Amino acid sequence: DVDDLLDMI
Amino acid sequence: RLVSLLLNPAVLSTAVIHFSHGEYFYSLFSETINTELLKNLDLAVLELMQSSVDNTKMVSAVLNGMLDQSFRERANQKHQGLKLATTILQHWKKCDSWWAKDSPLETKMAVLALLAKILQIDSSVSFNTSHGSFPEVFTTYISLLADTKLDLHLKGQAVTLLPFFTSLTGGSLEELRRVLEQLIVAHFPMQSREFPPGTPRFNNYVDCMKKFLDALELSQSPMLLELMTEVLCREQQHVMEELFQSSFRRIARRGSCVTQVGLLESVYEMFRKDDPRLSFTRQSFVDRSLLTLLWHCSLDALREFFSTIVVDAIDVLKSRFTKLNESTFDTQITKKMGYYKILDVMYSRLPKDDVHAKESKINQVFHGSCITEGNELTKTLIKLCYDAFTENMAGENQLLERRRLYHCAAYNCAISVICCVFNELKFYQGFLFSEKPEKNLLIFENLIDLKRRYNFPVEVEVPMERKKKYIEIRKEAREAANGDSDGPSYMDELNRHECMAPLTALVKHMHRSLLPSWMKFLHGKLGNPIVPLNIRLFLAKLVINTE
Repeated sequence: DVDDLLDMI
Repeated sequence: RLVSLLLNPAVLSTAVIHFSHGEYFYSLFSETINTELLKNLDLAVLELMQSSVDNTKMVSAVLNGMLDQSFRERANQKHQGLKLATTILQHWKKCDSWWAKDSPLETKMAVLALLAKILQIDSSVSFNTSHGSFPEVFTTYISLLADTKLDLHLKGQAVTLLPFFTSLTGGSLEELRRVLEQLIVAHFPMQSREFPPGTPRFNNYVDCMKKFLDALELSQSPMLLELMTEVLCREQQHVMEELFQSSFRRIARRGSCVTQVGLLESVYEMFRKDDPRLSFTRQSFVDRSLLTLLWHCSLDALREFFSTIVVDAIDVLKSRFTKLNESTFDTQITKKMGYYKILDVMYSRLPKDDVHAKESKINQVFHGSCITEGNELTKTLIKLCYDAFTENMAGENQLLERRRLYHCAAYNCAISVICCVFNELKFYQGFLFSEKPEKNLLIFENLIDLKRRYNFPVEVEVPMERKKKYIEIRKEAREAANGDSDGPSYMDELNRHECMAPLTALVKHMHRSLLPSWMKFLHGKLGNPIVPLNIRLFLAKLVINTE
């Protein structure tokens, strides 16, 4: 879910 | 010979007034006698403090009417009042009966009048480690605090010397807290407003609040501060509540950058530990007073409270809740949303050259000089508020009102930490509107209540400025396209919500920054009538606010 927002930083 | 003349109760008459000939002689002239006592000070005060149990009001008026003249003519025969005070503040063991039990109140006011004079005519000198009669006068003051005989207004000039008594360590400070608590619980109303307005009870109570504000307004203490804040937290709101706010903004900007940490961390420990009480009072510290204090001008960049809140915030955040009982649950939840509010504000008024770059803040966060981006603690913060507002209640029906306010405070933390410390539109959708529907894990069902009918009185009055807006609309609506001469000539609780302000702050930042995908998501959620009426109305009021 938000690991798609974790790996893009 | 003159002192022997004065200290004598001899009765005269103008009739039925009796008016002692010490008092009447001290009424007629009252100053040149005091110049004689200036001429020889030492035997005057030593002999003047011989009879101090019978002639109490007499010698107190002698000292008052001598220090007023020694105060007023400070423009000649200088370097006098210091030696005067440091001589007289040595023999207050002579006084033992004016302030004690079974003693007149007017004499007690007289003792504190001598006090007001020795702390007005001179400076902060007789205060440190038994300097003068400080441990022989502080006990007189304490017995005028712990007594059940002084008055609800005639302590009004009698509390005001705590500025000259907030300069200490413990030991006597504990019984100072004791006497302040007992005067509060015998002299303040229990919760709120239980006294009729106009009467000289409620008005002397607001005068008592005013003089407390005057005291700590200059005397920057956490000493009086939790004492006053406990009565600032005993109900939801109070009667004179804005005055505390104005005085809190007044005490906020004085300098003393180290003492601000003291205020924050001290009332943070008054909040922070177990202390079993009611939850409104148990959270209203960090709900009102701490936020409004550390918001305005407390310290522009402070990382000591924000260094121990590194240790002291995420430990409460990263938790488990026990839902067998409510009294273990609600304390954890309220201190959790207090920590959300603290990190909200701490990212709201902090710049970027100290916290989110590779700086000493993240070097305080983890032990060692960091090569990392500074986005590690904020990653644990962002993850856990995402977990917080995307935590489902797929069977959970315990205390859902508090979890709603919690969820919205969680998203308030999220909005603050995303609107401040970076500049890219990746997260600006990805953590704010990228809501991923696995099973139940959306946003507004979980952080918006959806559970009442908003009741509207309609347009009740004043359509005054809006008619000109409509005529200006008809100006720019016809004259832009196909303007003739004129044409026609014919003849509130959605805002105060704790929800509308962060949204209308974030989008009114998101405009002035760069069809967007978030515009498509809120484009669909407004015209979909499976979605409730509540967030439809709220995002409508959003769109109306952010034109």
